Amino acid sequence: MTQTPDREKALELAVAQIEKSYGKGSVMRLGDEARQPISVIPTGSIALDVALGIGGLPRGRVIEIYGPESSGKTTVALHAVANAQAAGGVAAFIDAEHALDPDYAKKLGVDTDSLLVSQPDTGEQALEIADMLIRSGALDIVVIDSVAALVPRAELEVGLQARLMSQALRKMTGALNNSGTTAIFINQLTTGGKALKFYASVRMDVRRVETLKDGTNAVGNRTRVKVVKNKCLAPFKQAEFDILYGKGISREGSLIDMGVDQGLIRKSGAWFTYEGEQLGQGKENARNFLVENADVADEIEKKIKEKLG
Ligand SMILES: Nc1ncnc2c1ncn2[C@H]1C[C@H](O)[C@@H](COP(=O)(O)OP(=O)(O)OP(=O)(O)O)O1
Repeated sequence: MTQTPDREKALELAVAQIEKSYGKGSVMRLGDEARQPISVIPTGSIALDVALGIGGLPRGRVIEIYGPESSGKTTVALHAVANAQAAGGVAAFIDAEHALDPDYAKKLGVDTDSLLVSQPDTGEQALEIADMLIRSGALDIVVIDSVAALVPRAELEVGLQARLMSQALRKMTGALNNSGTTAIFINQLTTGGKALKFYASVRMDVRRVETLKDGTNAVGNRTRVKVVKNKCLAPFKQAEFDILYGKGISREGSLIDMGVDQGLIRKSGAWFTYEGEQLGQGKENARNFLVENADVADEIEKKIKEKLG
Protein backbone atom coordinates (compact mmCIF):
# COMPACT_ATOMS: atom_id res chain seq x y z
CA MET A 1 0.00 0.00 0.00
CA THR A 2 0.97 3.67 -0.39
CA GLN A 3 -1.53 5.12 2.11
CA THR A 4 -0.71 7.97 4.51
CA PRO A 5 -3.60 10.34 5.48
CA ASP A 6 -6.65 8.05 5.49
CA ARG A 7 -4.72 5.83 7.94
CA GLU A 8 -4.90 8.12 10.98
CA LYS A 9 -8.66 8.11 10.47
CA ALA A 10 -9.24 4.38 9.94
CA LEU A 11 -7.12 3.61 12.99
CA GLU A 12 -9.02 6.25 14.93
CA LEU A 13 -12.22 4.35 14.17
CA ALA A 14 -10.66 1.00 15.03
CA VAL A 15 -9.69 2.31 18.44
CA ALA A 16 -13.06 4.05 18.88
CA GLN A 17 -14.86 0.73 18.39
CA ILE A 18 -12.41 -1.25 20.51
CA GLU A 19 -13.04 1.40 23.15
CA LYS A 20 -16.82 1.03 23.04
CA SER A 21 -16.88 -2.78 22.81
CA TYR A 22 -14.42 -3.49 25.63
CA GLY A 23 -14.47 -0.21 27.51
CA LYS A 24 -12.25 2.82 27.91
CA GLY A 25 -8.58 1.99 28.31
CA SER A 26 -8.74 -1.09 26.12
CA VAL A 27 -6.10 0.42 23.86
CA MET A 28 -3.87 3.42 24.36
CA ARG A 29 -0.63 5.01 23.26
CA LEU A 30 1.94 5.11 26.05
CA GLY A 31 2.29 8.81 25.23
CA ASP A 32 -1.42 9.57 25.62
CA GLU A 33 -2.77 12.24 27.96
CA ALA A 34 -4.54 10.49 30.83
CA ARG A 35 -8.28 10.83 31.32
CA GLN A 36 -9.07 12.89 34.41
CA PRO A 37 -11.74 11.37 36.72
CA ILE A 38 -13.68 13.26 39.42
CA SER A 39 -12.78 11.18 42.46
CA VAL A 40 -9.47 9.46 43.07
CA ILE A 41 -7.85 8.34 46.35
CA PRO A 42 -4.42 9.96 46.61
CA THR A 43 -1.65 7.56 47.63
CA GLY A 44 0.25 10.05 49.75
CA SER A 45 3.21 10.35 47.38
CA ILE A 46 2.85 12.94 44.65
CA ALA A 47 5.21 10.79 42.57
CA LEU A 48 3.12 7.62 42.76
CA ASP A 49 0.04 9.72 42.21
CA VAL A 50 1.32 10.96 38.84
CA ALA A 51 2.83 7.60 37.92
CA LEU A 52 -0.73 6.41 38.22
CA GLY A 53 -1.71 9.17 35.83
CA ILE A 54 -5.01 10.01 37.48
CA GLY A 55 -3.51 11.54 40.61
CA GLY A 56 -4.45 8.64 42.84
CA LEU A 57 -6.21 5.28 42.90
CA PRO A 58 -9.31 4.76 40.74
CA ARG A 59 -12.68 4.10 42.36
CA GLY A 60 -14.88 1.08 41.77
CA ARG A 61 -11.90 -0.93 40.56
CA VAL A 62 -9.86 -3.78 41.95
CA ILE A 63 -6.27 -2.73 42.67
CA GLU A 64 -3.43 -5.18 43.23
CA ILE A 65 -0.31 -4.33 45.18
CA TYR A 66 2.17 -7.15 44.87
CA GLY A 67 5.82 -7.48 45.76
CA PRO A 68 8.10 -9.22 48.26
CA GLU A 69 8.17 -9.19 52.08
CA SER A 70 8.45 -5.77 53.71
CA SER A 71 8.45 -3.64 50.54
CA GLY A 72 5.86 -1.05 51.46
CA LYS A 73 2.74 -2.77 50.23
CA THR A 74 0.70 -2.60 53.43
CA THR A 75 2.03 0.93 53.98
CA VAL A 76 0.89 2.13 50.55
CA ALA A 77 -2.48 0.47 51.23
CA LEU A 78 -2.80 1.93 54.72
CA HIS A 79 -2.19 5.35 53.20
CA ALA A 80 -4.85 4.97 50.53
CA VAL A 81 -7.03 4.15 53.54
CA ALA A 82 -6.00 7.16 55.64
CA ASN A 83 -6.91 9.36 52.68
CA ALA A 84 -10.28 7.75 52.00
CA GLN A 85 -11.15 8.43 55.62
CA ALA A 86 -9.83 11.99 55.60
CA ALA A 87 -12.52 12.69 53.00
CA GLY A 88 -15.00 11.27 55.45
CA GLY A 89 -15.18 7.88 53.79
CA VAL A 90 -15.46 4.53 55.56
CA ALA A 91 -12.94 1.71 55.05
CA ALA A 92 -12.63 -2.01 55.86
CA PHE A 93 -9.70 -4.39 56.41
CA ILE A 94 -10.04 -8.12 55.70
CA ASP A 95 -7.27 -9.58 57.88
CA ALA A 96 -6.07 -13.10 57.09
CA GLU A 97 -2.52 -12.52 58.28
CA HIS A 98 -3.06 -10.97 61.70
CA ALA A 99 -0.08 -8.62 61.25
CA LEU A 100 -1.69 -5.16 61.24
CA ASP A 101 -0.15 -2.81 63.82
CA PRO A 102 -2.63 0.02 64.53
CA ASP A 103 -0.08 2.11 66.45
CA TYR A 104 1.71 2.49 63.11
CA ALA A 105 -1.51 2.78 61.14
CA LYS A 106 -2.61 5.63 63.47
CA LYS A 107 0.66 7.47 62.86
CA LEU A 108 -0.06 7.35 59.12
CA GLY A 109 -3.38 9.09 59.54
CA VAL A 110 -5.72 6.16 59.87
CA ASP A 111 -8.83 6.53 61.98
CA THR A 112 -8.18 3.14 63.51
CA ASP A 113 -11.19 3.51 65.79
CA SER A 114 -13.52 3.79 62.80
CA LEU A 115 -11.64 1.15 60.83
CA LEU A 116 -13.81 -1.87 60.10
CA VAL A 117 -11.58 -4.87 60.71
CA SER A 118 -12.51 -8.43 59.82
CA GLN A 119 -10.66 -11.68 60.47
CA PRO A 120 -12.34 -14.54 58.52
CA ASP A 121 -12.06 -18.27 59.16
CA THR A 122 -11.70 -19.39 55.55
CA GLY A 123 -10.68 -17.84 52.25
CA GLU A 124 -14.25 -17.99 50.97
CA GLN A 125 -15.69 -16.24 53.97
CA ALA A 126 -13.14 -13.47 53.45
CA LEU A 127 -14.39 -12.59 49.97
CA GLU A 128 -18.03 -13.10 50.99
CA ILE A 129 -17.73 -10.67 53.87
CA ALA A 130 -15.95 -8.42 51.39
CA ASP A 131 -18.73 -8.65 48.86
CA MET A 132 -21.43 -8.11 51.49
CA LEU A 133 -19.73 -4.98 52.78
CA ILE A 134 -19.10 -3.79 49.24
CA ARG A 135 -22.77 -4.14 48.22
CA SER A 136 -23.93 -2.03 51.19
CA GLY A 137 -22.62 0.83 49.08
CA ALA A 138 -21.36 2.30 52.34
CA LEU A 139 -17.66 1.36 51.95
CA ASP A 140 -15.21 3.52 50.02
CA ILE A 141 -12.05 1.46 50.20
CA VAL A 142 -11.54 -2.15 51.27
CA VAL A 143 -8.14 -3.70 51.87
CA ILE A 144 -7.71 -7.46 51.88
CA ASP A 145 -4.36 -8.26 53.43
CA SER A 146 -2.71 -11.13 51.60
CA VAL A 147 -4.10 -13.11 48.70
CA ALA A 148 -1.63 -15.84 49.57
CA ALA A 149 -3.46 -16.30 52.88
CA LEU A 150 -7.03 -16.96 51.69
CA VAL A 151 -7.00 -20.77 52.04
CA PRO A 152 -10.24 -22.48 50.84
CA ARG A 153 -12.62 -24.17 53.30
CA ALA A 154 -11.70 -27.56 51.79
CA GLU A 155 -7.99 -27.44 52.47
CA LEU A 156 -8.94 -26.16 55.89
CA GLU A 157 -10.79 -29.43 56.66
CA VAL A 158 -5.90 -29.07 43.52
CA GLY A 159 -6.18 -25.48 42.23
CA LEU A 160 -8.88 -24.54 44.73
CA GLN A 161 -7.61 -21.04 45.56
CA ALA A 162 -7.41 -20.37 41.80
CA ARG A 163 -11.08 -21.21 41.22
CA LEU A 164 -11.86 -19.39 44.47
CA MET A 165 -10.38 -16.08 43.36
CA SER A 166 -11.88 -16.46 39.88
CA GLN A 167 -15.47 -16.86 41.03
CA ALA A 168 -15.13 -14.44 43.92
CA LEU A 169 -13.59 -11.80 41.68
CA ARG A 170 -16.25 -12.30 38.97
CA LYS A 171 -19.07 -11.47 41.38
CA MET A 172 -17.19 -8.83 43.37
CA THR A 173 -16.03 -7.01 40.24
CA GLY A 174 -19.55 -5.92 39.30
CA ALA A 175 -20.61 -4.71 42.74
CA LEU A 176 -17.54 -2.49 42.72
CA ASN A 177 -18.37 -0.76 39.45
CA ASN A 178 -21.80 0.01 40.92
CA SER A 179 -20.63 1.13 44.36
CA GLY A 180 -17.55 3.10 43.40
CA THR A 181 -15.68 1.14 46.04
CA THR A 182 -12.09 0.50 45.16
CA ALA A 183 -10.68 -2.72 46.62
CA ILE A 184 -6.98 -3.33 47.23
CA PHE A 185 -5.61 -6.87 47.26
CA ILE A 186 -2.21 -7.33 48.85
CA ASN A 187 -0.06 -10.02 47.28
CA GLN A 188 3.12 -11.70 48.49
CA LEU A 189 5.78 -13.33 46.34
CA THR A 190 1.12 -17.15 41.94
CA THR A 191 -1.60 -19.11 43.79
CA GLY A 192 -4.84 -17.26 43.07
CA GLY A 193 -3.02 -14.22 41.72
CA LYS A 194 -3.45 -15.79 38.28
CA ALA A 195 -6.91 -14.23 37.85
CA LEU A 196 -6.49 -11.19 40.08
CA LYS A 197 -3.88 -10.27 37.50
CA PHE A 198 -6.67 -10.09 34.91
CA TYR A 199 -9.52 -8.54 36.90
CA ALA A 200 -7.22 -5.90 38.29
CA SER A 201 -7.51 -2.51 36.59
CA VAL A 202 -4.26 -1.43 38.21
CA ARG A 203 -1.34 -3.60 39.24
CA MET A 204 1.57 -2.16 41.19
CA ASP A 205 4.98 -3.71 41.74
CA VAL A 206 6.51 -2.47 45.01
CA ARG A 207 10.11 -3.32 45.79
CA ARG A 208 12.68 -2.04 48.31
CA VAL A 209 15.53 -0.29 46.53
CA GLU A 210 17.83 1.22 49.18
CA THR A 211 17.81 1.26 52.98
CA LEU A 212 17.61 5.04 53.49
CA LYS A 213 20.38 6.14 55.87
CA ASP A 214 21.52 9.43 57.44
CA GLY A 215 24.57 9.48 59.70
CA THR A 216 23.11 7.03 62.22
CA ASN A 217 21.27 3.87 61.12
CA ALA A 218 18.64 3.25 58.45
CA VAL A 219 15.85 5.66 59.44
CA GLY A 220 13.80 4.61 56.41
CA ASN A 221 13.74 2.98 52.98
CA ARG A 222 13.57 4.02 49.35
CA THR A 223 10.67 2.19 47.74
CA ARG A 224 10.20 1.87 43.98
CA VAL A 225 6.72 1.19 42.66
CA LYS A 226 6.08 0.22 39.08
CA VAL A 227 2.60 0.18 37.65
CA VAL A 228 2.73 -2.79 35.29
CA LYS A 229 -0.97 -2.56 34.57
CA ASN A 230 -3.06 0.56 34.38
CA LYS A 231 -6.42 0.55 32.62
CA CYS A 232 -7.01 4.15 33.60
CA LEU A 233 -3.77 5.57 32.23
CA ALA A 234 -0.85 4.55 30.08
CA PRO A 235 0.92 1.77 32.01
CA PHE A 236 4.54 0.96 32.78
CA LYS A 237 5.25 4.11 34.77
CA GLN A 238 7.34 3.97 37.92
CA ALA A 239 7.89 6.13 40.98
CA GLU A 240 10.25 6.26 43.93
CA PHE A 241 9.64 7.53 47.44
CA ASP A 242 10.80 7.19 51.03
CA ILE A 243 9.07 5.31 53.81
CA LEU A 244 10.49 6.43 57.14
CA TYR A 245 10.47 3.80 59.85
CA GLY A 246 7.49 4.52 62.05
CA LYS A 247 6.40 7.46 59.91
CA GLY A 248 5.23 5.84 56.67
CA ILE A 249 5.50 7.64 53.32
CA SER A 250 7.32 10.97 53.47
CA ARG A 251 4.96 13.31 51.66
CA GLU A 252 7.28 16.31 51.76
CA GLY A 253 10.05 14.05 50.50
CA SER A 254 8.07 13.54 47.28
CA LEU A 255 7.32 17.25 47.10
CA ILE A 256 11.05 17.97 46.99
CA ASP A 257 12.08 15.30 44.45
CA MET A 258 9.03 15.99 42.29
CA GLY A 259 9.72 19.66 42.91
CA VAL A 260 13.20 19.69 41.41
CA ASP A 261 12.10 17.34 38.62
CA GLN A 262 9.75 20.07 37.42
CA GLY A 263 11.89 23.18 37.78
CA LEU A 264 9.93 24.36 40.81
CA ILE A 265 12.79 23.81 43.26
CA ARG A 266 16.36 24.90 42.60
CA LYS A 267 19.39 22.88 43.68
CA SER A 268 22.59 24.88 44.00
CA GLY A 269 24.86 22.41 45.74
CA ALA A 270 23.36 20.81 48.85
CA TRP A 271 21.00 23.78 48.96
CA PHE A 272 17.32 23.49 48.12
CA THR A 273 15.90 26.85 47.12
CA TYR A 274 12.28 27.56 46.17
CA GLU A 275 11.28 30.61 44.15
CA GLY A 276 13.44 33.00 46.17
CA GLU A 277 13.90 31.97 49.80
CA GLN A 278 15.63 28.74 50.80
CA LEU A 279 14.14 25.48 52.05
CA GLY A 280 17.32 24.03 53.49
CA GLN A 281 20.80 22.59 52.96
CA GLY A 282 20.47 18.84 52.46
CA LYS A 283 17.30 16.97 51.51
CA GLU A 284 16.67 16.08 55.14
CA ASN A 285 16.61 19.71 56.27
CA ALA A 286 14.62 20.56 53.18
CA ARG A 287 12.33 17.73 54.27
CA ASN A 288 12.11 19.01 57.82
CA PHE A 289 11.54 22.53 56.47
CA LEU A 290 8.39 21.55 54.58
CA VAL A 291 7.06 19.39 57.39
CA GLU A 292 6.88 22.28 59.85
CA ASN A 293 5.98 24.85 57.21
CA ALA A 294 2.90 23.05 55.89
CA ASP A 295 1.69 26.23 54.19
CA VAL A 296 4.48 26.34 51.62
CA ALA A 297 4.56 22.54 51.39
CA ASP A 298 0.96 22.64 50.18
CA GLU A 299 1.98 25.41 47.75
CA ILE A 300 4.50 23.17 46.07
CA GLU A 301 2.04 20.24 45.98
CA LYS A 302 -0.58 22.50 44.37
CA LYS A 303 1.80 23.87 41.73
CA ILE A 304 2.90 20.42 40.52
CA LYS A 305 -0.73 19.35 40.19
CA GLU A 306 -1.29 22.57 38.25
CA LYS A 307 1.68 21.83 35.99
CA LEU A 308 0.62 18.26 35.10
CA GLY A 309 -2.96 17.45 36.09
N1 LIG B 1 4.72 -1.07 63.10
C1 LIG B 1 5.72 -0.57 62.38
N2 LIG B 1 6.58 0.32 63.00
C2 LIG B 1 7.60 0.84 62.28
N3 LIG B 1 7.91 0.60 60.98
C3 LIG B 1 7.04 -0.29 60.40
C4 LIG B 1 5.95 -0.90 61.00
N4 LIG B 1 5.30 -1.72 60.12
C5 LIG B 1 5.99 -1.60 59.01
N5 LIG B 1 7.06 -0.76 59.10
C6 LIG B 1 8.13 -0.27 58.21
C7 LIG B 1 9.35 -1.17 58.25
C8 LIG B 1 9.52 -1.72 56.84
O1 LIG B 1 10.75 -1.37 56.24
C9 LIG B 1 8.38 -1.16 56.03
C10 LIG B 1 7.49 -2.24 55.45
O2 LIG B 1 6.27 -1.79 54.83
P1 LIG B 1 5.10 -2.67 54.76
O3 LIG B 1 4.01 -1.99 54.04
O4 LIG B 1 4.78 -3.12 56.10
O5 LIG B 1 5.58 -3.80 53.72
P2 LIG B 1 4.77 -5.04 53.17
O6 LIG B 1 3.39 -4.91 53.75
O7 LIG B 1 4.99 -5.17 51.79
O8 LIG B 1 5.55 -6.23 53.93
P3 LIG B 1 5.17 -7.29 55.22
O9 LIG B 1 5.14 -8.54 54.59
O10 LIG B 1 6.30 -7.22 56.31
O11 LIG B 1 3.81 -7.12 55.81
O12 LIG B 1 7.62 -0.30 56.90
